[PDB]
Amino acid sequence: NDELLGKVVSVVSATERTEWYPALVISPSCNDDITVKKDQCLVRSFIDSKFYSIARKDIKEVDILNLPESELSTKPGLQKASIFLKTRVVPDNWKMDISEILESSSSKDKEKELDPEERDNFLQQLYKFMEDRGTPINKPPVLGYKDLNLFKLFRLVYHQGGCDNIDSGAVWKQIYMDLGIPILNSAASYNVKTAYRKYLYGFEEYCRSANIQFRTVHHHELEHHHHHH
Repeated sequence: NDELLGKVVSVVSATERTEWYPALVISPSCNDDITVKKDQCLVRSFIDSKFYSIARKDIKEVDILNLPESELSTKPGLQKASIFLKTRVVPDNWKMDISEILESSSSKDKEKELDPEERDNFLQQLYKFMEDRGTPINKPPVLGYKDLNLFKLFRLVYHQGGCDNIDSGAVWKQIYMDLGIPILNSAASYNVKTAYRKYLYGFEEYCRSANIQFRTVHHHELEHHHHHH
């Protein structure tokens, strides 16, 4: 059923396929202390361990919410999975207050074409996933004393080719500037880099590793603007 998609999988209790605990296949680049070996995968258990390295032999991928509720409800790990997943891995079913996420997030009613529905989805997914990885939103997206439109920064960076494609501090500056937040000084360059790197690092890592973010912007050798030296 493909574990490697970065979805929820069953991590069994080594021998018991009966009792297992679901986890999410994630990038081991999110965890510096755990490191992945070729036979193992990096899974985040929403129910138990936030980062653990387990061999793919002990991992049987499954769509937890696809399984019968009688099965789920009898095994707490499977049940909570059903609960946890329905609110963060399925399209319509993603629900958290979009206004708690930013402020209001302008999700009142939508502008087609001009506004990407992906924004709301992304904010929602990131907020859910932020909490379950042990690096939750302890501070809301505000940057430079004002509301930080998280998806704008994502879109902006993505428009620069992606953060994997960002080599210049000028870009972090430019993305921060596009939000309309006063760049002030280099501390704000720090701010924006920190923001993207803590809030979006998971999706970033996955996005850049699975080749989603990649544009001609960073497909060059020489620059048109020689860097200040």
